[PDB]
Amino acid sequence: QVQVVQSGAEVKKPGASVKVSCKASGYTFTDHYIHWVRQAPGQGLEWMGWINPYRGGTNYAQKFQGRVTMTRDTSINTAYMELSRLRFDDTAVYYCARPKDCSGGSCYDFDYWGQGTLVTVSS
Amino acid sequence: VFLGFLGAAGSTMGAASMTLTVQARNLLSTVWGIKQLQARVLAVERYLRDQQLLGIWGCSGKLICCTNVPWNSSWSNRNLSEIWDNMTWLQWDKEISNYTQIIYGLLEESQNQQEKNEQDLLALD
Amino acid sequence: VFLGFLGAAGSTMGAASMTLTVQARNLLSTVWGIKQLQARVLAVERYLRDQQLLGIWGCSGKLICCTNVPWNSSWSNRNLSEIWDNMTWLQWDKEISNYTQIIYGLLEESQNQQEKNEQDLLALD
Amino acid sequence: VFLGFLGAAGSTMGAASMTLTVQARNLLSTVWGIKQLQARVLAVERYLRDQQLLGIWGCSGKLICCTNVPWNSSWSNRNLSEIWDNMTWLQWDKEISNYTQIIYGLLEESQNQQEKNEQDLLALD
Amino acid sequence: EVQLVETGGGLVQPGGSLKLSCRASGYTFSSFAMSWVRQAPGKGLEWVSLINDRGGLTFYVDSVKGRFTISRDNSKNTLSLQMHSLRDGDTAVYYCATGGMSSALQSSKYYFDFWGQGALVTV
Amino acid sequence: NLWVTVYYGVPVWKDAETTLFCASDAKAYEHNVWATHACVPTDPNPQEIHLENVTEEFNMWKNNMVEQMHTDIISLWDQSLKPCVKLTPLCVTLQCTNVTNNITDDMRGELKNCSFNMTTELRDKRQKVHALFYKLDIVPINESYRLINCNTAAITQACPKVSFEPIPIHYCAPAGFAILKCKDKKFNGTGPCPSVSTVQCTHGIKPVVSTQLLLNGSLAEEEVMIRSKDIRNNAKNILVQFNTPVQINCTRPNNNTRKSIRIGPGQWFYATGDIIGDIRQAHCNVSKATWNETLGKVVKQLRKHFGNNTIIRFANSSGGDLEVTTHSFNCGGEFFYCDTSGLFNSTWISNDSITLPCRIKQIINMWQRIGQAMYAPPIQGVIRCVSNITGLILTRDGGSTDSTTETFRPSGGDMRDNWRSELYKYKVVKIEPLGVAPTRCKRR
Amino acid sequence: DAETTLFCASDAKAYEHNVWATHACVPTDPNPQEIHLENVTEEFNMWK
Amino acid sequence: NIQMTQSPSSLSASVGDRVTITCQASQDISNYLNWYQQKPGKAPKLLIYDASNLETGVPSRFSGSGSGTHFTFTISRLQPEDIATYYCQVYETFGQGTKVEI
Ligand SMILES: *[C@@H]1O[C@H](CO)[C@@H](O[C@@H]2O[C@H](CO)[C@@H](O[C@@H]3O[C@H](CO[C@H]4O[C@H](CO)[C@@H](O)[C@H](O)[C@@H]4O)[C@@H](O)[C@H](O[C@H]4O[C@H](CO)[C@@H](O)[C@H](O[C@H]5O[C@H](CO)[C@@H](O)[C@H](O)[C@@H]5O)[C@@H]4O)[C@@H]3O)[C@H](O)[C@H]2NC(C)=O)[C@H](O)[C@H]1NC(C)=O
Ligand SMILES: *[C@@H]1O[C@H](CO)[C@@H](O[C@@H]2O[C@H](CO)[C@@H](O[C@@H]3O[C@H](CO)[C@@H](O)[C@H](O)[C@@H]3O)[C@H](O)[C@H]2NC(C)=O)[C@H](O)[C@H]1NC(C)=O
Ligand SMILES: *[C@@H]1O[C@H](CO)[C@@H](O[C@@H]2O[C@H](CO)[C@@H](O[C@@H]3O[C@H](CO)[C@@H](O)[C@H](O)[C@@H]3O)[C@H](O)[C@H]2NC(C)=O)[C@H](O)[C@H]1NC(C)=O
Ligand SMILES: *[C@@H]1O[C@H](CO)[C@@H](O[C@@H]2O[C@H](CO)[C@@H](O[C@@H]3O[C@H](CO)[C@@H](O)[C@H](O)[C@@H]3O)[C@H](O)[C@H]2NC(C)=O)[C@H](O)[C@H]1NC(C)=O
Ligand SMILES: *[C@@H]1O[C@H](CO)[C@@H](O[C@@H]2O[C@H](CO)[C@@H](O[C@@H]3O[C@H](CO)[C@@H](O)[C@H](O)[C@@H]3O)[C@H](O)[C@H]2NC(C)=O)[C@H](O)[C@H]1NC(C)=O
Ligand SMILES: *[C@@H]1O[C@H](CO)[C@@H](O[C@@H]2O[C@H](CO)[C@@H](O[C@@H]3O[C@H](CO)[C@@H](O)[C@H](O)[C@@H]3O)[C@H](O)[C@H]2NC(C)=O)[C@H](O)[C@H]1NC(C)=O
Ligand SMILES: *[C@@H]1O[C@H](CO)[C@@H](O[C@@H]2O[C@H](CO)[C@@H](O)[C@H](O)[C@H]2NC(C)=O)[C@H](O)[C@H]1NC(C)=O
Ligand SMILES: *[C@@H]1O[C@H](CO)[C@@H](O[C@@H]2O[C@H](CO)[C@@H](O)[C@H](O)[C@H]2NC(C)=O)[C@H](O)[C@H]1NC(C)=O
Ligand SMILES: *[C@@H]1O[C@H](CO)[C@@H](O[C@@H]2O[C@H](CO)[C@@H](O)[C@H](O)[C@H]2NC(C)=O)[C@H](O)[C@H]1NC(C)=O
Ligand SMILES: *[C@@H]1O[C@H](CO)[C@@H](O[C@@H]2O[C@H](CO)[C@@H](O)[C@H](O)[C@H]2NC(C)=O)[C@H](O)[C@H]1NC(C)=O
Ligand SMILES: *[C@@H]1O[C@H](CO)[C@@H](O[C@@H]2O[C@H](CO)[C@@H](O)[C@H](O)[C@H]2NC(C)=O)[C@H](O)[C@H]1NC(C)=O
Ligand SMILES: *[C@@H]1O[C@H](CO)[C@@H](O[C@@H]2O[C@H](CO)[C@@H](O)[C@H](O)[C@H]2NC(C)=O)[C@H](O)[C@H]1NC(C)=O
Ligand SMILES: *[C@@H]1O[C@H](CO)[C@@H](O)[C@H](O)[C@H]1NC(C)=O
Ligand SMILES: *[C@@H]1O[C@H](CO)[C@@H](O)[C@H](O)[C@H]1NC(C)=O
Ligand SMILES: *[C@@H]1O[C@H](CO)[C@@H](O)[C@H](O)[C@H]1NC(C)=O
Ligand SMILES: *[C@@H]1O[C@H](CO)[C@@H](O)[C@H](O)[C@H]1NC(C)=O
Ligand SMILES: *[C@@H]1O[C@H](CO)[C@@H](O)[C@H](O)[C@H]1NC(C)=O
Ligand SMILES: *[C@@H]1O[C@H](CO)[C@@H](O)[C@H](O)[C@H]1NC(C)=O
Ligand SMILES: *[C@@H]1O[C@H](CO)[C@@H](O)[C@H](O)[C@H]1NC(C)=O
Ligand SMILES: *[C@@H]1O[C@H](CO)[C@@H](O)[C@H](O)[C@H]1NC(C)=O
Ligand SMILES: *[C@@H]1O[C@H](CO)[C@@H](O)[C@H](O)[C@H]1NC(C)=O
Repeated sequence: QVQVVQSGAEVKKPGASVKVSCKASGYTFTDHYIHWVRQAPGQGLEWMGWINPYRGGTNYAQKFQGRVTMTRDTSINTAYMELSRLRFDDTAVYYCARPKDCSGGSCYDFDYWGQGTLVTVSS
Repeated sequence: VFLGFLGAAGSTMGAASMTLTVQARNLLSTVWGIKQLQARVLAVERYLRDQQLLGIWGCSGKLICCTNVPWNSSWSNRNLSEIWDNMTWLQWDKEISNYTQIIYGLLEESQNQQEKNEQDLLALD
Repeated sequence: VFLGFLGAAGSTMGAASMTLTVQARNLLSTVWGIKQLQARVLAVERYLRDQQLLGIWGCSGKLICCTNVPWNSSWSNRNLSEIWDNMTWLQWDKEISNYTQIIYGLLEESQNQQEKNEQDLLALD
Repeated sequence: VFLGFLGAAGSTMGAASMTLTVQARNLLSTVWGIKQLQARVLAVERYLRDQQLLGIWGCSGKLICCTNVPWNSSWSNRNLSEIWDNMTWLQWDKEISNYTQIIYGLLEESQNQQEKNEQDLLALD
Repeated sequence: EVQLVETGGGLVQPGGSLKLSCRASGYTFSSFAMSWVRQAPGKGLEWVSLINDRGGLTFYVDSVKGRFTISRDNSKNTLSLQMHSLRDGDTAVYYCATGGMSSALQSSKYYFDFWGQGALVTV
Repeated sequence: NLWVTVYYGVPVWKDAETTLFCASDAKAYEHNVWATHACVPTDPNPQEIHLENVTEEFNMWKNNMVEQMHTDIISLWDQSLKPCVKLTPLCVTLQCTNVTNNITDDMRGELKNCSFNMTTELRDKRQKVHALFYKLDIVPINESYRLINCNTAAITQACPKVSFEPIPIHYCAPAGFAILKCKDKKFNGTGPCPSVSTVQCTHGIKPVVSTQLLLNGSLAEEEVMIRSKDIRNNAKNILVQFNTPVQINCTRPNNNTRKSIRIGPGQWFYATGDIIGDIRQAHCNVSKATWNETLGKVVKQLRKHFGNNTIIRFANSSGGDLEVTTHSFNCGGEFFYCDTSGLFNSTWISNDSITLPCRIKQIINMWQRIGQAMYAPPIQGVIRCVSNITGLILTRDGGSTDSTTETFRPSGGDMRDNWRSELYKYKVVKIEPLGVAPTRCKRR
Repeated sequence: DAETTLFCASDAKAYEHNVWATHACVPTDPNPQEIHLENVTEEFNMWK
Repeated sequence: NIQMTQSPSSLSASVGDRVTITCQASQDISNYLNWYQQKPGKAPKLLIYDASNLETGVPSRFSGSGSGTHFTFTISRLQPEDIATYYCQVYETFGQGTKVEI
């Protein structure tokens, strides 16, 4: 029984840095990628990036390059995502999606999305 | 494959002789890996020993093979009806197991060996 | 031994049927020792399963064996020229794999079994 | 089983040819468990290689098999008496081992293959 | 385009011998069974002998069973008929023809499709 | 009219998976991480039969030979490491200072001179020893140092006699199975191959463990080959195979010692100890011009998939471990991690040497197992090394806001793609020798 | 009557860590086939 | 990268009828398109993966079919549990989304 737990909602300030996390149990952590997708309030889904939990390989969307940093800890089976230089538009529900088995399938069909994490950027 | 396996075990020998292929198909398929491999190898060499016994007689590639060894009434004095219509193969094996080796010895002593030699010689004339 | 192995794989079935012995000779030859032994044992029992299938038909010790099973046009309605002079064995297998089990069942159902029983009976008269 | 094994090794080839079944019955039966299993598997696949060689000729299930390959005096120019009444099988093997592969090649080249094809064709008329 | 030319017909004394030959062109010689059929001058056709496509199987009418010998060479595209102990009944025009049988991998060809010119043998 | 006829020896095969044994010449020595417990001697006559009129579907991305090689190589690493010295008495507090020897500014802080108490052959006596440790192997116990794996894993010394030099291994099929080789020179590893042959064993494949660059691999015959499970998917790595290789010159200039310390009754710990002469950074040189023409060819072949007018950008790795963020490899016995930021730093519009600094490491978790690490003993002398860069493993950047440009970065880590680059043309098939067909012949 | 080494079949579903079916036994059989042997009386002994 | 267009942007339909949503890709993407359902205040839930296969636990009334450039998501009956925003996805790109309504 796969469980994808996520950190609690947070409130930050312009120029701050947020560090979300994503505990993922019930499967081999290093077999599946971990994608990060943010949904702005009342808007469509936007894909931030993915991390390969095997050796920490990361792919970031172009607009987040330099500001986002995905990391992992395999011992406790959790993926972290740090967003720096926060701005007002960064207010969103950040989800950690787990695609199905990456070895013999695409790393983009997401079974378990986990709970969200509401980050609010305000002054 | 496994369907009907030994289903005619309680049938008469005559009736169980029409189902020989279900019981013939079923004779061929860490430390526990070694155990499974030993089981598989044992099954293989057993099957090959039985096929070798069939082949040193004239019965190679045959599930029913008629021979030139006469039946001796010292092994069983029942008439064909008691054997093929009243008895089962398990009862027959229980009755005839004491002479089985004599019968096998006679099967490979003279009939197949002298037959083969005589066919060696008949291929000259 | 390995020379010409599968060389007629793209030949016509008629032409590839003259090279059956090159593909028949090639079916018989720590943890990794167990792996190699498992491979060898698997090859042996596979070869023996194929030989058992040949033997429960009338095809023991034969690479080409004619039978008494008629061909049904529900399996393939091509004429001999399309099969043995225009098609290859891989294409034929792709075409006929859906009926292969029916054909095998017919091969061991009546022809070899009733033949054997009839030869049992013809050795009486 | 082991009785008489290789007892006719020093007999003449003609006299040793009457004891082929004693030497044919004897070809079929932790790290040391793997060693014993490797020995058993090797014996099995060797026996099967020999039986395959017999079967790709017309010699399946036979300990003596007459063929259609003529004898060439380039392999041995002795008369039957020197071979079957004066020589032993070990001496004959020492004499004929240089041509054995040529003889095997001829046995499976034309005689069994063309025979089989000709019996395929004779089952048409 | 098929051509079958017979050579070797002539005069031979009774009890003699004669080798008829038939050279074939215009088709695959090795893919056809061959036959020899003789017609005595005032009488009708009579089948003499038959040989398969590979040249391994030979069949004869019982009147010439031990005396005649049909053979072929596929490399040279030739069909030979050796005749020994010739009797007076063998006086005929001999035709080499293609057909008589076929391989198991071919349709039945129980007929003589392409005939030759003829070779006159007189005893 | 027609009758069933049974044929045995029919040339028909199916797709299947099996255990492949490994053939190897295994000459020399009188101590190999691979061909000592698993594989067997080679074949004097490698026989290859071309299967004419044969078109066969291949798929390098669902090849079980790659998985078998992965499992075999991991297991062979473990087996080679089993009969060696366990270095559990070296998880103690280390008093470390900077190296007083002449050190270049680049190498300042990289090496630490660490003094510590160690066991002797007699269990009731202790020895005061000192050793040189790279900074990447050494974690401060508090904000006194400790090795890096002491919190997480036990450490085992690699046997110095056992050499880490790849030797070729040929993967051979058992009886009843065949290996089909795709002989097409433009093949991208998926789909129908018209030119097929059958082989007893694969070619000599060196199990080279590396990231971001395929060293000592095979070369493409005609052109640079771009291969990907899905070229449109940024999550899938892109395997680039070169047609001409790029020579790479690697070296650790330090003249190094190997001090032997008797830690146990018969157990030895091989530390670095001292350096004779100056201390300089390990590094790898490649030719600037050769790299330029190779990257131009790679761009030319990438534009086939990504459009002819698009801008192809080469940038360094976005992140990950030191194994994947750098060209990690091992030749000479020591484990190099080279910054390839100079290799990948370009923008190609549609229209001398490079020196890569390298850091050495002695504590390695090669396959990221839990509770297991290896100590690589130091090598006496100066280690140099020459290799052929024969390919790349790339990753395309996703979520591009600009549609005119595409960015490709180094990738790796999963070595199943390192030997997918070698086993792409091979396919294991399973012989089905029994066929049934109609003939006019009838049994009597 | 004879004695032999019996292999163990097991469905082994779940988990992604079993004291038994991880090194010794093998997957199950979709169709468990049982054939009733009619006219068969057989001597059993659970204690041997 | 691969642009997508998902239509209709907003759909209102009564219970029982079928809902057909269409996603059009910017190029050939084989069958690697996924359909997700997102209820308000909850994470998206995958219904269709590889554009034809059905995720386990999904009722059979949800179905998808398509290839190449064009893909279609079909909900045969608008049962009351189904009111949610539906998204198509190819690789990193998510569709603009469509909200069914009663
Ligand atoms: C890609 O492929 C390339 C080609 O294969 C690889 O390069 C090769 O790398 C290997 C490994 O480093 C090199 O092998 C070394 O070569 C030297 C010996 O070869 C020659 O060297 C001398 C001149 O250079 C010459 O005089 C010699 O006679 C000889 O011909 C040595 O560096 C080294 O030898 C050592 O090998 C043993 C195992 O490593 C080692 O035990 C020995 O030393 C130890 O033992 C002795 C005796 O007990 C002691 O005296 C020593 O103190 C020590 O304890 C022995 O000295 C080794 O063979 C190879 O030369 C090189 N080839 C080329 C063409 O450059 C790349 O590495 C590959 N790349 C990757 C990433 O894998
Ligand atoms: C178990 O043993 C019993 C005998 O104790 C076997 O019963 C016999 O079964 C056959 C086959 O069903 C019966 O043949 C049928 O009989 C009637 C005439 O009686 C006829 O309608 C049919 O033509 C058919 O031949 C037979 O009568 C019956 N004999 C008895 C009860 O004496 C039974 O087959 C055995 N079952 C096994 C081995 O599975
Ligand atoms: C691959 O398929 C081709 C057909 O697409 C096969 O070509 C055929 O090869 C045979 C044997 O060499 C040729 O027979 C020869 O032909 C000429 C007359 O054309 C004649 O001089 C000879 O007597 C001989 O029979 C045949 O012509 C040729 N047929 C074609 C090209 O249509 C080829 O054999 C296949 N190769 C394999 C399976 O290895
Ligand atoms: C070992 O070699 C010797 C020859 O060097 C073999 O001796 C032969 O043995 C046979 C069988 O016992 C003898 O045949 C018998 O001979 C006499 C007539 O001499 C007769 O009474 C019997 O009818 C019978 O045939 C044979 O004479 C004898 N020949 C000799 C000594 O020249 C011996 O058999 C070999 N032993 C083996 C292979 O075990
Ligand atoms: C790492 O530090 C150790 C000390 O913990 C260094 O070795 C020690 O260095 C001192 C000063 O060079 C040595 O003392 C000298 O020894 C020579 C004879 O070897 C003598 O002629 C001089 O008068 C002086 O006493 C000392 O022996 C040596 N060992 C110890 C245990 O103290 C080591 O060189 C350092 N390594 C690096 C790379 O900096
Ligand atoms: C990789 O490329 C670099 C840069 O070209 C090479 O460094 C150069 O190496 C040479 C040969 O050792 C050095 O020449 C020597 O330098 C010293 C100081 O003058 C002295 O021992 C000699 O008089 C001689 O000139 C050269 O200075 C050095 N250049 C730089 C900029 O570091 C390096 O050797 C190459 N490494 C390989 C192929 O492994
Ligand atoms: C190695 O062990 C010695 C003792 O054999 C340690 O020396 C002791 O260090 C402590 C802590 O500073 C002092 O309180 C003791 O007085 C010292 N004892 C002696 C006899 O000198 C030494 O610190 C250890 N060295 C290491 C871990 O590098
Ligand atoms: C990498 O090393 C190789 C040799 O392993 C070097 O090749 C030699 O280069 C020199 C200098 O140009 C030539 O004189 C030699 O003929 C070359 N061959 C050999 C066998 O020595 C190569 O130059 C090095 N490449 C660099 C530093 O880019
Ligand atoms: C690495 O350092 C060792 C330290 O000994 C050097 O070995 C000595 O080399 C000289 C020649 O320069 C020989 O005369 C000595 O006999 C060697 N002594 C030994 C092995 O104990 C070695 O040459 C250095 N190697 C380099 C700089 O490549
Ligand atoms: C990839 O290259 C970038 C620069 O293009 C490196 O980022 C720099 O890293 C250095 C060293 O930590 C910092 O001093 C700079 O401030 C960084 N610059 C920027 C713009 O971020 C990056 O470290 C390189 N990555 C790898 C894996 O080598
Ligand atoms: C990556 O590329 C940039 C631009 O080519 C390199 O930086 C330039 O290097 C020249 C010298 O060749 C300097 O004079 C410029 O000031 C640099 N430009 C910029 C924008 O920094 C940079 O060093 C490269 N990074 C590598 C090779 O790691
Ligand atoms: C580096 O690459 C070159 C070029 O491929 C290799 O040299 C070739 O070696 C093969 C070995 O079979 C020969 O057949 C070729 O003739 C060689 N080509 C040339 C141009 O010399 C060289 O061996 C490779 N070096 C390493 C260390 O792998
Ligand atoms: C039958 O067996 C007896 C011994 O039980 C034996 O003496 C007799 O000769 C045998 N009969 C035949 C015909 O073989
Ligand atoms: C077979 O002979 C043994 C000799 O001990 C005897 O005990 C047994 O009862 C005999 N069996 C039969 C069926 O005659
Ligand atoms: C051929 O197959 C059909 C079913 O496909 C079957 O009904 C028919 O009886 C078969 N014909 C013969 C002659 O067996
Ligand atoms: C065999 O039957 C299956 C049934 O699903 C079908 O999918 C397949 O196309 C059939 N093959 C042939 C060659 O008729
Ligand atoms: C016998 O062998 C020789 C070569 O030693 C060969 O030339 C000759 O044709 C062979 N004879 C026969 C009849 O096959
Ligand atoms: C067989 O041929 C080899 C060739 O080297 C030769 O040495 C040997 O003496 C020959 N043996 C016989 C029995 O002729
Ligand atoms: C020792 O090296 C460290 C970096 O590892 C540095 O911060 C410190 O100042 C150095 N101390 C010296 C040279 O005394
Ligand atoms: C690989 O080549 C095949 C044709 O052989 C083609 O259909 C396929 O799209 C190619 N793969 C890629 C990623 O371009
Ligand atoms: C790199 O290659 C391109 C190919 O167009 C060339 O224009 C450029 O000058 C090269 N750069 C260097 C530094 O050699």
